[PDB]
Amino acid sequence: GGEVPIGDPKELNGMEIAAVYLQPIEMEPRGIDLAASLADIHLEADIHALKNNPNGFPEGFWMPYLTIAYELKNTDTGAIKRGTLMPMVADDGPHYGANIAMEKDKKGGFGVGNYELTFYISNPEKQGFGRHVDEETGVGKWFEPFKVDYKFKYTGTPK
Amino acid sequence: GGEVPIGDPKELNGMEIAAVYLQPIEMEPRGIDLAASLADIHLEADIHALKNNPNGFPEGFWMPYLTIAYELKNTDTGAIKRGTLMPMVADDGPHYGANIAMEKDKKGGFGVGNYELTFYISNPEKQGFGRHVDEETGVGKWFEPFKVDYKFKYTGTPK
Ligand SMILES: [Cu+2]
Ligand SMILES: [Cu+2]
Repeated sequence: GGEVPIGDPKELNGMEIAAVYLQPIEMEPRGIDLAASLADIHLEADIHALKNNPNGFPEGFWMPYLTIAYELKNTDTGAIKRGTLMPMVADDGPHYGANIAMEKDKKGGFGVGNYELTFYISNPEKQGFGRHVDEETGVGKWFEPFKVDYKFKYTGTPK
Repeated sequence: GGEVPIGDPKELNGMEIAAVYLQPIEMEPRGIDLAASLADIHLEADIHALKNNPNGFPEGFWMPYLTIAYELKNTDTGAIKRGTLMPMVADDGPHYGANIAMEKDKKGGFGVGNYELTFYISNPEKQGFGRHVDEETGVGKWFEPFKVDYKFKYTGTPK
């Protein structure tokens, strides 16, 4: 393995939205995220433009400036935690991600088991990103905030 | 209208950096930039990854989360103005831009003539953008702040 897919990707609002996890990843700038040593997985959202995206993004481009909150629930134990993914880059391109404590989680209940993952996604305007709205070069309005849901079995840190 | 290219594009720091100007463009959300009614041009920086970008960006992808300031100098009159370009999207894709008063600027001296344009560019870390630095998927350091220079003749608002 190396990279473990979470559920099936969704296509909505002119974007493909997939979720994957890796082993914990050391990040810079130092302190921008939970330390790899204190985590068990690195959760990623992969979000790219589809064909005929309605907001001016060419097919395949990364969708930047999104706000992505997450909710991770172990449905066996009831354990719930929430956070936000941050924009970042790996050698294979930009994405949104976060290091997450699972077995290391202090309240516990985030071990091996069945999970529900929710991403809550809001458009780039929230982060100061503009749209041309003239007749010749303008683009359509952005989507309203929305959620996408996945189910997956967590088997431990990929190795 | 139509786009007027400014000088020659430059290749540095994993990126191609080009400049163009168009007619003023109304921007949304309203108030995010100078009103089209008060400008003479809309200045764009078009910045995309080169091959083998050292920070992991695929060739041709837009370079996001950059901090970009401009300085425009009329070399005939000596007038200098400065400002920031903001991230935004048009029908052809994401870019950095700003509506700019030229003939309309009440200070005067920003009329038709010979100009030098400088972009001052700082890396995404300054805006909270992260990088993987693990052995498997990690990428190298970002560039230090830099400038790029162009010379062009401003012929008036594009027609
Ligand atoms: Cu990541
Ligand atoms: Cu623009």
